[PDB]
Amino acid sequence: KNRAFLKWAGGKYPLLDDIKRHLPKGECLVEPFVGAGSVFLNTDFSRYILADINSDLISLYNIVKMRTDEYVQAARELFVPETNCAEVYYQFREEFNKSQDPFRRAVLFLYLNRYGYNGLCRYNLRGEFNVPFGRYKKPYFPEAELYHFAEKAQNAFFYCESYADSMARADDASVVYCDPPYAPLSFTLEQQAHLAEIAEGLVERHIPVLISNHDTMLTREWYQRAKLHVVKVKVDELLALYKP
Amino acid sequence: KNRAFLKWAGGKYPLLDDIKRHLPKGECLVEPFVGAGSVFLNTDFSRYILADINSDLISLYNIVKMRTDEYVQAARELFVPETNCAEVYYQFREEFNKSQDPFRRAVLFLYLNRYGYNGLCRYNLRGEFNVPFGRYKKPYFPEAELYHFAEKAQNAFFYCESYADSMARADDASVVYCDPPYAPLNSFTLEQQAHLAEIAEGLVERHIPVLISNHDTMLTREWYQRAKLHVVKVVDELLALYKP
Amino acid sequence: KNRAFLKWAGGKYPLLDDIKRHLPKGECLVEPFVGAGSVFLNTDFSRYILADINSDLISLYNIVKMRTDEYVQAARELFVPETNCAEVYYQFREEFNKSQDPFRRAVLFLYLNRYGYNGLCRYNLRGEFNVPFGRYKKPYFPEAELYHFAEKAQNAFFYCESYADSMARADDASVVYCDPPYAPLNSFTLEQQAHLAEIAEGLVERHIPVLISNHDTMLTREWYQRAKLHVVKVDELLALYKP
Ligand SMILES: Nc1ncnc2c1ncn2[C@@H]1O[C@H](CN(CCc2c[nH]c3ccccc23)CC[C@H](N)C(=O)O)[C@@H](O)[C@H]1O
Ligand SMILES: Nc1ncnc2c1ncn2[C@@H]1O[C@H](CN(CCc2c[nH]c3ccccc23)CC[C@H](N)C(=O)O)[C@@H](O)[C@H]1O
Ligand SMILES: Nc1ncnc2c1ncn2[C@@H]1O[C@H](CN(CCc2c[nH]c3ccccc23)CC[C@H](N)C(=O)O)[C@@H](O)[C@H]1O
Repeated sequence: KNRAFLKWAGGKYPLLDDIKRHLPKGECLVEPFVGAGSVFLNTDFSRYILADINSDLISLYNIVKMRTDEYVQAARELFVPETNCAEVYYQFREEFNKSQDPFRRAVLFLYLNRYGYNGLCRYNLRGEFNVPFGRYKKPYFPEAELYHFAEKAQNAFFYCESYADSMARADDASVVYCDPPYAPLSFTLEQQAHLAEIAEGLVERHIPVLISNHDTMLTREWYQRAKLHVVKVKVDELLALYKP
Repeated sequence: KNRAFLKWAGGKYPLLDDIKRHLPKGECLVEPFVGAGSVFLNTDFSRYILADINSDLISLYNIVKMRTDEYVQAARELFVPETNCAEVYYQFREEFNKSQDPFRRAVLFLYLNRYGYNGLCRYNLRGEFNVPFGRYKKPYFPEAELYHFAEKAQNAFFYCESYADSMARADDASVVYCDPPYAPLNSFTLEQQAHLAEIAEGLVERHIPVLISNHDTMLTREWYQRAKLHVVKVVDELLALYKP
Repeated sequence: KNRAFLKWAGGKYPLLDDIKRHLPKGECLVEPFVGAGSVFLNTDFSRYILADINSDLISLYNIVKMRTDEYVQAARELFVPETNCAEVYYQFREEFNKSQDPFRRAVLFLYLNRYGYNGLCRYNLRGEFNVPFGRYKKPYFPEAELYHFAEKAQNAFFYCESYADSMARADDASVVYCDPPYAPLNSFTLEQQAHLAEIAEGLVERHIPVLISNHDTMLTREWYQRAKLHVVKVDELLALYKP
């Protein structure tokens, strides 16, 4: 059970067990929607292509991979409890939105993930990071998980681009896994259907794919050519396998 | 208690009785929203005017009335093991959507209702039927219900018109039951919901008795303010009686 | 707990204790959203300034303060049992909408609050009172609560005004308590929500304390970010601006 250094108070590491059963095997894993990394951190492919639209995330991750120690040392400073209050939370948020420094930004970013309302990552229309304070007991600085990430990252490349572009990188030796933002009970319905159409194209070329989403009509409509598996846990959750 | 041969799931049979209790006696029963026909099939009127805006439904019903065996024989062929899978379902759905033959359509329509998600009936903006494959196994061919429907049908006419047309056909020996699409907590608007109440008013003014069912709601209470109201538990169902 | 003569979407007074726990003290309490009065009616301030945009609410309250006995006599008539059917509710609703006499309108307003569905107060687009018949067994004529409200109104002013004007009457002796329409999970817009917190900030700077209640959500912690925050059992939030 390997933890992500970033919180997703989605709390979405239970699926992992069913994800791993259903996920085929291969040399490379492409993740067009990497987010916090849990699939990557709990699998053993020999390489990884890891992609996301969020350039803060990708920048952060290149920095953890290539500037490990300087980063880890710099970031821990920010976990002393002088910083566990609103006034300095709001102080850091502003610095972040003002900053032009990739490194300092990555550093503060981890703070806002951890002291932030629900570990949410959101932006306003103006592009400013938008989430408020979370008033959590005492946040844990994820030192161990940082080093794990960085070690495992030596077999990964990270890109900042949209699912369609990362999905074109896949090859006969690849396997794609997709965790798009969830279906209804910003990421449009036409994009959700475009993702399935791209997955259909990749089986025709012998490249396996597996997608996660909620269980709904919409979801079953888009994934109609996949083997479906329903997963229990708070409505159910679907996993759509496209196998050759 | 006789079952409909069309499954519905929502409004699935469960408050008949409460309707029977309040539904006045008469020579003829007018239903402007037959839908699946449950009331019609659990009621002993001398005759029936049964209507609905869904042209595929009314055509299926006419066919079942006039070609009973040719129909049961043909529809049975689709309720074998071979067909209980996504692959064939999307095949049948596309055939339906392309077909111009009423008989074949009406055969496929019943398959579609029993194998599709929740037995919904739904169309996209091009008028294509667009419910996806349903989850359950264990297909049931409704032979008995189909024959009972045909028998009962010799005392009915089926029209494909909208509520105001079919309600105008009611007379002094007639009784109207309305099961409009539900009120909220393409489709059937608020103006029509209030419209249906007026016609109902017109009708009792003429000594024709009308019964309407719906949700118990602020909005529902406002529209049916001139009926005697009855609340029934299972949210809450309202029944509104306009007695002369 | 002293009860309100009006039903407030069948008000439960669930926050009363905590509002009182956190509400600072002063000579005067300013309520920019009085609604039904529960905070007014459960506190011991030397003066109150009480305001709402709803003009039927404010006209009623002034009548109950000024012409008490005449009010209760005229209103009690509408609670006899001959009055508790749909035919009469709709006749009275119609009469209310067509009336131009404020006193008659206030008498009909209480009948509607007590005989109408879930005791809502709502208007359609023509500005007519919109709520249907609630069909209750036996509504309770709130005579005691009426008299209680009038005694207490003797130390109160009522204003028909939006939150920004009521809030600018506060002074260094005042305490301001805000119960705006709830944040999401016609309308009072989100611009207004942020606007209110920003007026709050202006006041705590001039040394006047302010306390705001709303649902606890992402948007409301953003809006009240310079307040001290108390959570309460969705969840409920009180925001306190302390000097
Ligand atoms: N068009 C896109 N192409 C590729 N990635 C995209 C696209 N649009 C949105 N995304 C990304 O997809 C990722 C979504 N992930 C968001 C996870 C997340 C929550 N808090 C976080 C903090 C940091 C990083 C990730 C998360 C997956 C969401 C989850 N699967 C869900 O089902 O709701 C985000 O990082 C988005 O940036
Ligand atoms: N203007 C209209 N005039 C007549 N009928 C109308 C009109 N508008 C809609 N309808 C029909 O009204 C019937 C609706 N009824 C539903 C029937 C139905 C749902 N799924 C089905 C599957 C097969 C057959 C019938 C149904 C009302 C159901 C319930 N009260 C609800 O709101 O869920 C449908 O058959 C529609 O076709
Ligand atoms: N812009 C405004 N300025 C001042 N007051 C306003 C403004 N906008 C709305 N209001 C008033 O704010 C009050 C709202 N309150 C509810 C109204 C109410 C309850 N019982 C009643 C009986 C009669 C009339 C109104 C109420 C409290 C808000 C609560 N948290 C909720 O969302 O349910 C009403 O009196 C409104 O008229």
